[PDB]
Amino acid sequence: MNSFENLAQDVNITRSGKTLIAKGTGGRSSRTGYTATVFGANGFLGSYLTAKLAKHGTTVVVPYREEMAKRHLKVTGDLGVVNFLEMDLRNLESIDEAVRHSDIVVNLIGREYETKNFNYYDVHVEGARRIAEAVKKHNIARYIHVSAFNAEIDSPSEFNHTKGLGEQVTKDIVPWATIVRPAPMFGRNPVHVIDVAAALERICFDDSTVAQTFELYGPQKFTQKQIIDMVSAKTFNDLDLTPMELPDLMFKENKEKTFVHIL
Amino acid sequence: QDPIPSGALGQKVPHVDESHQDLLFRTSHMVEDLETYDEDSPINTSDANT
Ligand SMILES: NC(=O)C1=CN([C@@H]2O[C@H](COP(=O)(O)OP(=O)(O)OC[C@H]3O[C@@H](n4cnc5c(N)ncnc54)[C@H](OP(=O)(O)O)[C@@H]3O)[C@@H](O)[C@H]2O)C=CC1
Repeated sequence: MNSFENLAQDVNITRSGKTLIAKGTGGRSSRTGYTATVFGANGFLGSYLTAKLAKHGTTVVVPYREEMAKRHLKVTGDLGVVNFLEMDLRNLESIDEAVRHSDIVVNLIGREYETKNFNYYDVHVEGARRIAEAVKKHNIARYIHVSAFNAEIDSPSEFNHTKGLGEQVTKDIVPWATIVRPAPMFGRNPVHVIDVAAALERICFDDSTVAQTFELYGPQKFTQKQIIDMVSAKTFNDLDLTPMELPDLMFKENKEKTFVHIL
Repeated sequence: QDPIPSGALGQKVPHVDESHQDLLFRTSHMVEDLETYDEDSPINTSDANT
């Protein structure tokens, strides 16, 4: 029968002091006991993330911006596992509401272009300042902020600059938050996306990853010409994972005389 | 039953027996004449269009 390959144990304590006991065997119908809030779970990494997270029965709180991008997240969990409630980055009260009962909480709110509504400064450092100030307000354990590779505090790019700014602000206000920096991602060097989500779930739950910056980069380093010709800190080894190779993933007369043709 | 068949000149011509229609002898390049391996033998058709 399905087992908690998620967990290390059956009775676990969190940092804030709440006691969490896993019920039954691992599987869809069971409950691990953790409550997780995944900001940006409509997106491309968060989909695999709360696929793995709501697989065993952690009550996943999904904050959504649009009502139609969230619908395929209903089938990844049991009755009462995945929970949808709308929020906006602008309205304080919805961020306040979304992290009231969470044990762990992650953001992957990251946008590669400016909108008429949000520049680079608005979604990366300032939204993260906002939601992580709420995390400090409620004393939620295990906050995780996923960032970008090449996140320098001062850089010609504004994206990378503001990713570094978001890292510095969330490290400033919360000391116990963990900030993870993945490589380029190829779901279907670069890292496969199920490997990034596997690494993130193994970040989520254990002790001794606290206040630790992580580099999640794949096995072998590439150039863009090499990639197109193929088409035509702590690493993985902290959390006991081996990332998949990009090349293996990349694919993912007489008889006619004795047949009959005019019938 | 003759040892050397003649060919209207002083030449040797093949005495065409049953043994000339084989898969070895198929697709040997040659003129339309002086050649064996007809495409329609009762041994070559092998009950075609069955
Ligand atoms: N090659 C890559 O993919 C890389 C990505 N990263 C980072 O990892 C994280 C996830 O990766 P990726 O899948 O590519 O990113 P996503 O495609 O998932 O980014 C979109 C998600 O973030 C939400 N988002 C962006 N801005 C806002 C905003 N103002 N308000 C609410 N939601 C917002 C989106 O909301 P909505 O659903 O409405 O669109 C959506 O949920 C990101 O933070 C990214 O910066 C790290 C390095 C490289």
